[PDB]
Amino acid sequence: GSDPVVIVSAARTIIGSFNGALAAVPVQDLGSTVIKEVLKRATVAPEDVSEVIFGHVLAAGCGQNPVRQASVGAGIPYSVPAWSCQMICGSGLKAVCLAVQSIGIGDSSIVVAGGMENMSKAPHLAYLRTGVKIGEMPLTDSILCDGLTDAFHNCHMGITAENVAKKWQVSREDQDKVAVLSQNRTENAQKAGHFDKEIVPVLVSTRKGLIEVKTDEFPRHGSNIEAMSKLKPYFLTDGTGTVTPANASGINDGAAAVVLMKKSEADKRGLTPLARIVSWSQVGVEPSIMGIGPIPAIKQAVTKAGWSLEDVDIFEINEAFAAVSAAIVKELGLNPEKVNIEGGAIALGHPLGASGCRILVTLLHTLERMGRSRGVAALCIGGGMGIAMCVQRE
Amino acid sequence: GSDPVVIVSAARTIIGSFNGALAAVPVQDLGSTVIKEVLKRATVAPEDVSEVIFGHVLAAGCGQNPVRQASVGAGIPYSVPAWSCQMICGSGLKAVCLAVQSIGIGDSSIVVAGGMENMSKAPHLAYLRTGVKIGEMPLTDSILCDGLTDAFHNCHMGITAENVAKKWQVSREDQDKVAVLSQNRTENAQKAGHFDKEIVPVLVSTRKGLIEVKTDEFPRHGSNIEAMSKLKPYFLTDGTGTVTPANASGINDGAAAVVLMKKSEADKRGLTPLARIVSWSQVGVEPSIMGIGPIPAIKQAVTKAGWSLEDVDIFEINEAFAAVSAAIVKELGLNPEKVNIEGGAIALGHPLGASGCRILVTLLHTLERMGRSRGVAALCIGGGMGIAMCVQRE
Amino acid sequence: GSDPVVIVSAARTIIGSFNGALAAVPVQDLGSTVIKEVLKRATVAPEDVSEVIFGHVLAAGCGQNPVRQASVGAGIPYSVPAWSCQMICGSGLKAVCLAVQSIGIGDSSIVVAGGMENMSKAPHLAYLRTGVKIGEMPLTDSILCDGLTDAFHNCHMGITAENVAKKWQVSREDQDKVAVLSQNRTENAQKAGHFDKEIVPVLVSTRKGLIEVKTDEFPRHGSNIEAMSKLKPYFLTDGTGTVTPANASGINDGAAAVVLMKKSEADKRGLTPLARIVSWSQVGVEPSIMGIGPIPAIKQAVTKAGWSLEDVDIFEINEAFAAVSAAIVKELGLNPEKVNIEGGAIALGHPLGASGCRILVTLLHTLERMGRSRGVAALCIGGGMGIAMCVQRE
Amino acid sequence: GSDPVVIVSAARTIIGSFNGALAAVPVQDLGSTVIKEVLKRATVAPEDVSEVIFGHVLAAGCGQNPVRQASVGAGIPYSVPAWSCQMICGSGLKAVCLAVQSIGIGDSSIVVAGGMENMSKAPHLAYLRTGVKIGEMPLTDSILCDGLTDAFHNCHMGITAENVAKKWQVSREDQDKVAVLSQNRTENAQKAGHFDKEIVPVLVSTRKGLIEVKTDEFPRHGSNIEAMSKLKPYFLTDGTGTVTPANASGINDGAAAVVLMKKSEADKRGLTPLARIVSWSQVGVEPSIMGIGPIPAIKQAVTKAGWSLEDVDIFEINEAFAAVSAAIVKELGLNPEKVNIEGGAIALGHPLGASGCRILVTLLHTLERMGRSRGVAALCIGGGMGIAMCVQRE
Ligand SMILES: CC(C)(COP(=O)(O)OP(=O)(O)OC[C@H]1O[C@@H](n2cnc3c(N)ncnc32)[C@H](O)[C@@H]1OP(=O)(O)O)[C@@H](O)C(=O)NCCC(=O)NCCS
Ligand SMILES: CC(C)(COP(=O)(O)OP(=O)(O)OC[C@H]1O[C@@H](n2cnc3c(N)ncnc32)[C@H](O)[C@@H]1OP(=O)(O)O)[C@@H](O)C(=O)NCCC(=O)NCCS
Ligand SMILES: CC(C)(COP(=O)(O)OP(=O)(O)OC[C@H]1O[C@@H](n2cnc3c(N)ncnc32)[C@H](O)[C@@H]1OP(=O)(O)O)[C@@H](O)C(=O)NCCC(=O)NCCS
Ligand SMILES: CC(C)(COP(=O)(O)OP(=O)(O)OC[C@H]1O[C@@H](n2cnc3c(N)ncnc32)[C@H](O)[C@@H]1OP(=O)(O)O)[C@@H](O)C(=O)NCCC(=O)NCCS
Repeated sequence: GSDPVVIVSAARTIIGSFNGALAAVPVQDLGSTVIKEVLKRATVAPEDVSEVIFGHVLAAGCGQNPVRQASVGAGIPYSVPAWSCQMICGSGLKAVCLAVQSIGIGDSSIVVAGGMENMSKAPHLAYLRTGVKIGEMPLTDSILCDGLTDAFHNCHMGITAENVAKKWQVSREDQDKVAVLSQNRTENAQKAGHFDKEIVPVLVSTRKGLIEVKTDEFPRHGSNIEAMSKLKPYFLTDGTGTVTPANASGINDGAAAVVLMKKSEADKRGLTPLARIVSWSQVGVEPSIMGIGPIPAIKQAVTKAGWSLEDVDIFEINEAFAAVSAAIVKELGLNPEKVNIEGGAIALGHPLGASGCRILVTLLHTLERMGRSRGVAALCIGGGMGIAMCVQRE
Repeated sequence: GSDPVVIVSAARTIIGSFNGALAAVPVQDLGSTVIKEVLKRATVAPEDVSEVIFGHVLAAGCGQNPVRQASVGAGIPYSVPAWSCQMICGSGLKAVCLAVQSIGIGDSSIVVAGGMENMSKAPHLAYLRTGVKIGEMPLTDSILCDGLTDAFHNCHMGITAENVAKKWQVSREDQDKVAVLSQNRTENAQKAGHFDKEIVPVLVSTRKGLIEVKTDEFPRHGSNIEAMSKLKPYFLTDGTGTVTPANASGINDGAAAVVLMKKSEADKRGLTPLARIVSWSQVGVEPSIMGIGPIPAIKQAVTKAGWSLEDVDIFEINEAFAAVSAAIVKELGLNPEKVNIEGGAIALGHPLGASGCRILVTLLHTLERMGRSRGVAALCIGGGMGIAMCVQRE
Repeated sequence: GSDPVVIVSAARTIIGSFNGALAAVPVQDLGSTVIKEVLKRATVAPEDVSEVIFGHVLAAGCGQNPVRQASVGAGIPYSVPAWSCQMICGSGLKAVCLAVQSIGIGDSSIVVAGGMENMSKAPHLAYLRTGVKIGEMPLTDSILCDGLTDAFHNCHMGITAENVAKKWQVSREDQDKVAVLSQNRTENAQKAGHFDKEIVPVLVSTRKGLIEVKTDEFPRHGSNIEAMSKLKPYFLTDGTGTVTPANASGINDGAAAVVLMKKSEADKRGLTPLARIVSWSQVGVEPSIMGIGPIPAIKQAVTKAGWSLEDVDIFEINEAFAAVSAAIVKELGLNPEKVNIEGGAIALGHPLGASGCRILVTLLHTLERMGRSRGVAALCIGGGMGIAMCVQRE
Repeated sequence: GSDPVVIVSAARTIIGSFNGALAAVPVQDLGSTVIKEVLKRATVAPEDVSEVIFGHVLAAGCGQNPVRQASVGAGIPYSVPAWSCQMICGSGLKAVCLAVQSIGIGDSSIVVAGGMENMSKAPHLAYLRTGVKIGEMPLTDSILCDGLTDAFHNCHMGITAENVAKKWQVSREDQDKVAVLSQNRTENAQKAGHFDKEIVPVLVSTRKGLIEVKTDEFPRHGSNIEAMSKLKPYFLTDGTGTVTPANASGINDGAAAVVLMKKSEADKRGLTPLARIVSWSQVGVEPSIMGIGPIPAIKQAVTKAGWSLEDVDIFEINEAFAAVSAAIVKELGLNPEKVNIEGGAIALGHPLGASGCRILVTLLHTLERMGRSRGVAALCIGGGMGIAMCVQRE
């Protein structure tokens, strides 16, 4: 307001498949890759960064404060504080919102915010300190334990998606249609080169030598409803299920970042931003239907912006599950041709801590490419939250 | 400033010994205990909380977003967002600073901030997804991997303490003197009932039934230099070492929380706060000497407050290691009778994510009890950071 | 027959409680202790041993061929072959029977046979070579998996004991009476010094220095039916159960050995044996009632010896469970004052691979002490086998 | 002698590659496959078996007495005892020798002996009962710990092979020549159908349905010295090494069995045996050079038979390593055209507990096919043993 926070640069790694192209890359190196790149793009020297704030969910085995490792590994000096936030799938967007606060209140001048996740490298967990006299002990999967199981109902996120499918009357067929659309949109965007600008290559050391990875790995080209219709429901297997691996997001690896500063600071520095941040919201809802978090979050953020829903040109609403995506669109009455137009996480994947920033990166570049003005990024969050941000092209 | 953020209530659990009195209590239940209690103390209804922000470091195996579990378990409704921050040992104080920002900028009205850690429940970690054809695989200790090993130099925090002992010329004898002083101060504070007000009991289900735990477990009463002088250095064993288990903080379990709002909101509600928050700082330093983080952090925060160091009545500077505590005091020229006067983490323990809020809780209650005005809380942070806050009794 | 196999010396370690006095002693060192000792007792030089044959059940993590480690560690030269047999609880007696065959057929002149088990050191097991994409994996307890669970019915040995209790009509009260009797007999034998001769001390390296362990650890002195009557059934918990920890054998650590040669060789060497081996048997029965294996085994061995059951002066029948012990006695019509007169495994413990030789050692020394002539040793075996041996004092 | 023990039938599974074609088949099912088949081949009813004796080394996680599981799973009644022997790589031949003793002394009439191993299914091991306060714990590979590491020198079997290569002056080039010869011989034998008779197919349940596996998986067709010459030494990496994966046996899965009875019993039953057993030996040597065990074992067995080495038509000497094979041949002065003429374990693989019987099976069928008379089977054994058997075609 008058001197709003603006986003000057925005980049992401490709999103790797589970146990795929980025699996050997430590999360902090994904982070360093995007941090160094957005600073390069913005022509901001690393010593001028006030702080680094990253979302990161599955941090077991990553060492002490992996965000600080990422910062230093990007060339940011030890003098610059760096820290993480966790708000499950909202984390990478929450990082951006935190930067908005720190800049807006006058504590920070330039913030690199983002998110990062290497789910392939998430470990299994054993509790060994008591010592089991006699009997089996579990090696628990941290992805399931800490990432994907609701704490209140002890059910997978996909069961919450089934809850939303039932309550919002999103059929199996509806879900597969949304999934095929997401796949086809991503394939089209890829062929057209729409992600070239946002992607920064990742260097991977291989037996055959160092290679660059610069194409998203998760999309299933030639996706079709006939093939999707044949799959069995994965999460709910009692004959009433609807969610399958083809209409759900994946488990994936990736990172994304943005450079933020006040408009006045961008002006001082001769930088034209991608967009100004208009508003943001965080909300709470019931855990059993966490997927609908974006409904109140978007409504609140749009209201705070002084907008109507019709004023929004482009939405990125994270595609946790087709059932959930469809419910949000249906309830809000959104035009599908304005929502996830480059495809979403069904096709692209969902590295938990990264996605909230990844979708913002894609949004900003879509607004830019299409010469549209107003955008919204929003995500649901396990345990019953939502987060949303309104941006306007500058 | 004019309408500053104020702290209305401040409470903590006891600090449990490693594999001790709180070992069976999930971290989120420690969190719920303090959250519910500070709201009770402040006479603030849980539905009036804007958000909950907690520090938490070792989150493996704790389930989806343990801070949200803690919030809901305290009686805060699902409508209230709850999330975590990680900045290693600074996390619990960072949570408070984040609340200052959210309130100060106008996003939140009332925040419950704090920190929590159950180190006893930290798991061991195994990477199982590739699958080892042939050979040994480690079960890595998450406390060592993620909590206590510097990422840049692959050394324990205690080696960084040895680095500081050498550079700031803090002898073995100096360190044991500081440690005995800390022990004796805590024992005196305990006997005098100085922690009664701040402590909230924890309920623990036992075979013999439910019991309340309301005394700190870690202090070693009757500590003396003769006994401490006999121990061997633990971290550096080549004959030049100085840090032992008796002059280092412990591995421990606990939680702490505070209720924050604007002065105007406290006034509206007829609440007299414990203190107003004057300033805070976060800084970066070299990882090899991370222990000295508080030197620049305190200097910056005190300067921001418009104070001189002599104006500060009481300091809580987390006692990660006696070597580090002594170095900070020596460099800054502080009066030991103004620093950690109820004892510190050598005696009381150091649950990573909780300590930054725990020391603030103890500080506020010391200012209150002694009728003193100005306080500073500060911590070092692994990877080379410092964080500090200035408060003034209201 | 004419030139029978004879046993010249017989010794055992104490039996350690689970995670108790012998828990830090590798199984092969228990073996070495008894092997070296029976050779000393027999005045047979280690280079004169033909081969070493030991029972051993739970060999995971013990290294390559632990019996060879035990042999060499006892001072037997590398020129002497050493190997193991596994027949679950029968293993230590089977080793002796194998020695009878090798000597009797003329392949070996002098054999050290025995059994050994360190159950405390049995590891947990994880299958890691495929690599689990996503999901929990068990750390399986090798004692349960490989030692104590029937392969055919996937039930604990204690469920087979319940099967026998039901079919042979051995009540809870009957079982506790047998258990108290076993405890009291062992306590009496201990007080009277009856085990002094057979026991060889084990050296254990301790922080406080090296100590000798020379008392059995498992007995519960002052055992009584009032206390036993209060315990709940452990294995079968649906209200029809009868087997509890107080009327079942333990999980334990120990080793035992014997030196065998032909009578003519003992005569040549001027050695008076403890006894001659008269006969032995191995049999199969239904796995669900494996505990009754000794009924056919004893009958067959006694028949092979040309004896009647009344001719047998002393029986050692391993006390896997009181239910099983009682069933054998009842079916065969044995005099309880001739069966397990020094107590049995309820009081003394049951290191799987050792027990078959341990009971033989105790039998031989009881015959000797009491100046009685004919003895039988017998055990049940998981999966439905029995093994028995008839001996006669020489 | 006069009424010798004879072998009536002899069969084996294919040998599967590590984590290959048999990896999903429990070891006991491999055992059942061969046991049922040799009884079928011999036209001996399962109820007429006296006992079953199998070699088996890596038994962790296989359940209670896997040999009894194999026996029952083959259709042998519960009345028939079944048990295992362990003498590392000698185990499967030791089982046969034990059967010779039991039959020869008159205890058993018909024995099914053999060996079995599923190395793919060998677990990793963790010691969890004490409980590690703080620090890493290993998941130890049972194959390395229990199978392949010498207990006396803490070195791999391949280091013992390097010891033998040095002492017996077997160069890298010598070793690769032996390895190529083994590969080529096996490839020739395969093409010619020489293993068709001995192999019994294994049924494997697959997603695509049940399939039969009937070809050995490990051979490397088209093996050549140019390719082998390029590989680096695997075990000894200081520049003096010679043993590589191409001149060493593999880690593998398989089982083998034989049916034994007296000649008089075969005559009674109208069965023509494959061969009579003439003699056998077991010996001990130094662990550092365990590979040379067969030298004294073969010499002793041949002497016991009343033979000269020139009288032996065909040798199977297990190819643990080319270095070791070559040393034995060189020292004994054997004709290579009489040794391992169908190839050996370099090409075929080495399932530890199975190999001692597997080579006997192959030997018997080679004698039969070629119409030759006298054979020797021999193996080295970790920890410094050797075992050998002389057979003569009947
Ligand atoms: C569902 C999940 C476990 C993946 O399961 P998986 O068994 O590895 O799934 P795969 O990728 O192997 O796919 C399974 C099948 O679906 C098929 N499939 C997936 N996408 C398809 C597509 N677009 N078209 C056709 N078939 C497809 C695969 O080909 C495979 O078929 P197959 O069995 O014949 O080989 C994982 O993606 C998941 O948990 N997603 C949700 C993550 C989550 O909850 N995030 C938080 C959101 S709040
Ligand atoms: C050092 C550490 C590993 C504990 O080690 P430990 O071996 O469990 O230490 P213990 O509590 O068993 O104490 C070890 C010995 O010191 C003795 N000791 C400890 N405190 C003592 C005291 N005040 N007076 C006398 N002796 C004391 C104990 O009695 C014990 O003696 P013992 O060997 O005779 O039994 C752990 O406390 C630690 O790592 N602390 C640092 C945590 C950290 O780095 N936090 C982050 C900071 S940046
Ligand atoms: C049963 C078993 C699991 C031990 O269980 P556990 O829970 O460790 O048993 P404990 O030794 O702790 O004893 C449990 C209780 O019984 C009590 N108890 C045991 N022996 C007793 C005795 N003689 N008098 C009174 N109480 C006794 C203990 O005091 C303990 O009481 P508590 O709960 O108040 O502390 C184990 O001994 C076992 O599995 N045995 C069978 C082994 C086997 O099957 N071998 C193969 C045979 S075929
Ligand atoms: C050596 C051992 C660890 C296998 O190691 P590994 O790394 O899995 O070996 P691989 O089968 O992957 O072969 C390694 C390389 O050798 C090559 N190689 C193996 N056999 C070859 C052949 N006949 N011709 C050409 N190359 C060959 C493989 O192609 C592979 O080449 P690559 O690196 O380019 O892919 C294992 O076989 C072993 O330990 N053997 C000994 C077992 C033992 O000691 N038994 C007890 C005896 S006392």
